[PDB]
Amino acid sequence: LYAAPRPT
Amino acid sequence: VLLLDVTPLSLGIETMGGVMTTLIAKNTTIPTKHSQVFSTAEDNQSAVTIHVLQGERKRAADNKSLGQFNLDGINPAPRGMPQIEVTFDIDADGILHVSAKDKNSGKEQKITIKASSGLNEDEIQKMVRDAEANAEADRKFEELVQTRNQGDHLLHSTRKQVEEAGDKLPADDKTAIESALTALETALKGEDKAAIEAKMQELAQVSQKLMEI
Repeated sequence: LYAAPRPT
Repeated sequence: VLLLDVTPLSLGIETMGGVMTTLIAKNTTIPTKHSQVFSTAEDNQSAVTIHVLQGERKRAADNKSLGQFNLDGINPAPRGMPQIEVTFDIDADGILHVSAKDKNSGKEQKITIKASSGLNEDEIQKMVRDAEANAEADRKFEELVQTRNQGDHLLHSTRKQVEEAGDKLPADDKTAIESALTALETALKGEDKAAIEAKMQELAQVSQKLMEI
């Protein structure tokens, strides 16, 4: 899995 | 050949949950390039941040930060739908070029990182020794984060189903589910993987009617 961090 | 240029540590980006994900492995010859598509974890995310890291540890926070940039304007879409391609390219002079491009919108952003950036010879050796001394711990961290990110999704997708079942969900079922979501949300904040999995299991056991629909 390749997911970016969620919004701050 | 008896010598050549390599990049001395892995290079990659921070991903969900505080993990470093590698795009170029340590000791890869230079020049080199590699791309990987990434997506978003939650619905409607229109802005993302690419934080560039050098090092061998699984916690993003323990690696060397090389820089960062944002990509803005992504059409707000469901989790996992955006396709954002990240390309690392190191040229023959050691200059690292990092780009991110969202395929749907074509929006792109990039940074150039100079070859003298990052860790020196002593810090490179120390990094490899520290990653070997912490190999088990870092593996356990990565497994916790994979469970956490799964559990996070299960909380979201369950609350969405409760909302859309509405009336069709019996009160007693909704009570049980609500209490299991609370417990799961608590376990996700801790660092015991099996506790989180156990809470996912308790939630599934009370969710059966909710997934009849």
